[PDB]
Amino acid sequence: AMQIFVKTLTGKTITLEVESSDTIDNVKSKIQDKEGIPPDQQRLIFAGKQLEDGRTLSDYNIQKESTLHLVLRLRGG
Amino acid sequence: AMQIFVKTLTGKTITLEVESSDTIDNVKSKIQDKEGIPPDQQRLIFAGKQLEDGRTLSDYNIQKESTLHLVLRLRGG
Amino acid sequence: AGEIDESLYSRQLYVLGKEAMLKMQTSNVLILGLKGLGVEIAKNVVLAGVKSMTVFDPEPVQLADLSTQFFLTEKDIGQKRGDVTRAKLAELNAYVPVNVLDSLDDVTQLSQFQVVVATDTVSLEDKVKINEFCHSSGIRFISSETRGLFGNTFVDLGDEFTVLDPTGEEPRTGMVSDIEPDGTVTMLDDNRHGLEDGNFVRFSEVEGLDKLNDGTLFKVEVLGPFAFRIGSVKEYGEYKKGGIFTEVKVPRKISFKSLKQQLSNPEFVFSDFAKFDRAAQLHLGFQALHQFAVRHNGELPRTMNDEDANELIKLVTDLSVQQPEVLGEGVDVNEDLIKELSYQARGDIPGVVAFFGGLVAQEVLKACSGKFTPLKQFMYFDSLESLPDPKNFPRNEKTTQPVNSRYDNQIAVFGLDFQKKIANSKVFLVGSGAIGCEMLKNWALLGLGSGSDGYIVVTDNDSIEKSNLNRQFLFRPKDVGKNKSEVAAEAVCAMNPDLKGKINAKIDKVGPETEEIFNDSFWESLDFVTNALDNVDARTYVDRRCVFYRKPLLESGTLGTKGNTQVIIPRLTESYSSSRDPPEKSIPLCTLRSFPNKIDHTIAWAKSLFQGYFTDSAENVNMYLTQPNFVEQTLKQSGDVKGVLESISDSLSSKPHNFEDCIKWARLEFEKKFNHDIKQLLFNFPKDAKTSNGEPFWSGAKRAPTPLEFDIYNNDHFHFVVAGASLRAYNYGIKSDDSNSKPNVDEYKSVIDHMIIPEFTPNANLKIQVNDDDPDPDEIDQLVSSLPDPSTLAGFKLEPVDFEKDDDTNHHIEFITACSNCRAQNYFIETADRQKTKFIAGRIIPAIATTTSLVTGLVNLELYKLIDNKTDIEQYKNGFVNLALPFFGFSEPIASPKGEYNNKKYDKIWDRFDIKGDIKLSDLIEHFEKDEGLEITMLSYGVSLLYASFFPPKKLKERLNLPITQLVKLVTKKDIPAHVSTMILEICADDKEGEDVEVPFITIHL
Ligand SMILES: *O=P([O])([O])O[C][C]1O[C](N2[C]=NC3=C2N=[C]N=C3[N])[C]([O])[C]1[O]
Repeated sequence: AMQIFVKTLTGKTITLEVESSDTIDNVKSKIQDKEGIPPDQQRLIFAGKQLEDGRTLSDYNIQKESTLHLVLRLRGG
Repeated sequence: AMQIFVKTLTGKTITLEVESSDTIDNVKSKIQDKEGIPPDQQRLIFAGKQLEDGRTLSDYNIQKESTLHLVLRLRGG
Repeated sequence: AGEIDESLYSRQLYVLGKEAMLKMQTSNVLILGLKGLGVEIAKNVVLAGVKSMTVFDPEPVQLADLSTQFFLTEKDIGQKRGDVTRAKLAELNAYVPVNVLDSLDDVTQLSQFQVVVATDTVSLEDKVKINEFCHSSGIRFISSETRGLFGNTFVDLGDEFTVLDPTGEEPRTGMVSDIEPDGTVTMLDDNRHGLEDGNFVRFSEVEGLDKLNDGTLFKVEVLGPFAFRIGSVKEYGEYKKGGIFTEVKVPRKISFKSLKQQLSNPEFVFSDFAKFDRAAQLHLGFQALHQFAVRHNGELPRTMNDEDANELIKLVTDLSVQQPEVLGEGVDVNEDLIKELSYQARGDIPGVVAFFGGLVAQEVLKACSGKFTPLKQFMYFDSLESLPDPKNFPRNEKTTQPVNSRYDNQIAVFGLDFQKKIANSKVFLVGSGAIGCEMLKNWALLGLGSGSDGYIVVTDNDSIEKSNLNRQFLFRPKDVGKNKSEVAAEAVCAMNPDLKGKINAKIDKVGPETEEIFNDSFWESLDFVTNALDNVDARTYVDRRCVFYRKPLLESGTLGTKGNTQVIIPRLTESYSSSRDPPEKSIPLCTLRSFPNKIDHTIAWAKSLFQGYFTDSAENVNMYLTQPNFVEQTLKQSGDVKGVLESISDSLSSKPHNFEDCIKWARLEFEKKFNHDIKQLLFNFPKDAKTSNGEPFWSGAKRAPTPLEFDIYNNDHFHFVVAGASLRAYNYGIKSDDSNSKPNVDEYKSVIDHMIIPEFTPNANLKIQVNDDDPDPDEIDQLVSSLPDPSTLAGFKLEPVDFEKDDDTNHHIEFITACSNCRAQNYFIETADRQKTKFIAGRIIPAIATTTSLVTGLVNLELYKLIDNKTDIEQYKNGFVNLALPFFGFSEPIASPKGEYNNKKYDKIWDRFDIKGDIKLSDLIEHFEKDEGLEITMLSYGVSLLYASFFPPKKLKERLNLPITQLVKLVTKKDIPAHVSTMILEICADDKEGEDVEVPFITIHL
């Protein structure tokens, strides 16, 4: 039962509840349930790297209070 | 568990971690994750040979510390 | 001075930059020796523009020197090489004086020069003396030698040399979304930073970390494709938002060693990594060639001579015993290699001379400027795969001996018979621009097409423009306006009169619309085809014809210092089309229309405005006034009905009567586009506006714009009006007041100052799309009624403008530069100058002669392999180069993909079923079963289905007895036109197992 933060391109910080054994999919799905953005469109980075869907927060030593970065894959604008 | 290098036509040097049994396919996807180029558009040459999608690094005797070259066709003249 | 002529140096300037060229224009260059190698180097350096070029070669011209020296004629025999060549070099470029050095007895004269180049006419002893003097005096030294299919070059720029830009690439740049206290910089959404460990960057527009923006450089530690780290930024404050990073290229100091030191301890750059073990062998070999000449009164080994080849081998062997470290402990002398170096020592081969000529010229420009990374310091090269199979063209002292011919030193390598087959070749060259000119020059030197069975066909639809002269060396200022192909062909006939009457210069574009010209009989008669093009569409088209007619294709390309070559061999390799290149980027419409953040976005916007104001508008009026069904057709056939009708309404209600009216219009357009439209945008989205989620609308890559207040003293405001006015006037046949002068600010000011400018009133129902995906973009009726009847406007016509980037007097680039820049001021984007605007809006491709020569050189080493009909894929070489680095890579062509049906192998690119005659359908089906074991299942011609195994008897009875042409007529209702001689049919088929199998296509020969 831990908290992490996700920053978007607009400066917005999203707060999530996760366990260190959750997968990147889970986090993407959790972002959907809270923000409405769908998993297919999320690309999450931590310390410069893109996070692969099958691994866990633990695999990347992502800790409670950690900050990830959320991108939307680019299209329009 | 080895390292190889990919030099591009612009002078950029990319470092990869691969095992000697990886396919050319594998390597090209690592280059996509790093450079953004899609595998169909990548042209890689090593020691006189252009690397083809179905083969392994071992088939081209690529050793640790080897340097591959990512090259382009130019449209002017 | 301190002044660069853009009308001449345009495309080169985009390669080297102003600063590098300014340094070049203060550099005096000396070249020692004017055989082929020296004159290639000199040609390229003179084209590039240096302060002066001086040539030293007192030796008498002999017939054999004409092997690669394209400025010598037989009239010149007897006279000194230096003198005869001077005047011809001088015509290449009126800005570059070319002098002759009468003597070199006093070495002190070398102090006049910044770069000294010693070619193959200078002995190794004199090279070392001269290098010692240059190095100890701070003069840049370069040397080069070619021998048959072998060559080398050596670079020594002294103890202290500074590289100012290592690659010539655009600095990487990007938008920042976050900067953490530890220095971690994360990119704004799916943008990759592209940096590399140890690059440097500066910042601007970073909020919350103010002294990060002062121009300090930070060292880049790459974390991944989407983030890099610059080290703690706690001391600087706390990140809030925004920010752009820009890469900064820093100076780098390097040292070179003298020729003497490098002879015993060379630093190698490889020309072909598949051959790296050869560099050390050849470095010994070239030294041995000099020892041989010392021992034999200055002579090189004789051609194909065994006695001398053994001596050269002994010499090399002696060197490796004395210096075990050169080949390495235990490593043997490659005797076959050394043998051929001896056999070919006297050879003078155009493709090799062209390769080193371009490479060495480029190093001279590096030495003058600090632009690009010098070769450091020895490079060796061979093209031994170019040798023909000795079974077909035996090589020996008899076959290879001189014949008192300009081609003697090519015969020295290949034999008389091979040289004759080169003469009797029939070739098609597509394009007569930069590559085309170099290509024709090499072919003139080879004697290609000069035999009674040979010929050359060259075609280009374009005429000669001024910027062409900088890299298309067959053209002269007096030639501007004439046709490239025609002038080129005359130029090379002057170089080699054996081609008189043998070159057919055509003026046609190659593509689908010219097949009645370049027909079956034309293609089938060729031995091979050579591209010299500047677009992907033409390359694809030729490649497709070559596959169809089964002809080899030699392909090449450049972009600045980068270049490539590709070979395409019938029944052996992939073709050009078999592989994909990365495609052009596309800017989302919403970004162009409402949310620009780069000068590229404002340039495209302004380019469209230009098009609509001065071209589309005019064509629309002329159509409306001459077609009474124009509106009706618009209403139903145009996507943008509103726009087209507004264009006409506006074009006819203003109607200027004098130049003053044109000024008034342009000033009002300024108000519309740079004030009112921006206020309208800020009305729908105030600065502090938010979205459906609580988040600030103006964020990410959207910059909040500010309206402009017209200011005649601001360069961009002023030129927007001057260019707008003059362009309007042209459309309306009105005389410009700046038609015979420059524009007078106070005159414009006077007209504008008495104008009354209508105030902004918002439109509360206007909607602006924020995403592309999103939508959407009774009144149209009123629009149509507002239009005046053509009855009123008898004889009224508008004169549309045709965009022309290379005429500096026409106001076009003036208008787009000013218009882009105003919009840039709206959105706080840095303005760009005319040169940068011309580059982007004109889509100019950067180009230089050095890369063009060198790439054409490689192409011509590959040509030899076509003459020998080589069928071993391993012998051919695709090349990839970047002269900036300098880098050279080669690779074996990819094999054509193969297939199989009923155990019968076939080539999926090259193989087809050829069929003679307008065969009956029934006969075709039976032929395929009996002779191929294939059950035809589907037959089609283009987009129409001619036969299917599932057809009912009624249909089959109508079709089975029809010749193919009649079957096509039956289905398409259109007859075959008479010019058509072949028909391609696609089929599906089953094999003897009842399974569908991929098979070759069918060609019907009528
Ligand atoms: O690269 P450069 O501009 O110096 O030379 C290219 C040359 O090719 C010609 N060209 C382009 N497209 C063509 C063509 N010739 C014939 N057919 C087609 N489709 C161009 O006019 C240049 O002179």
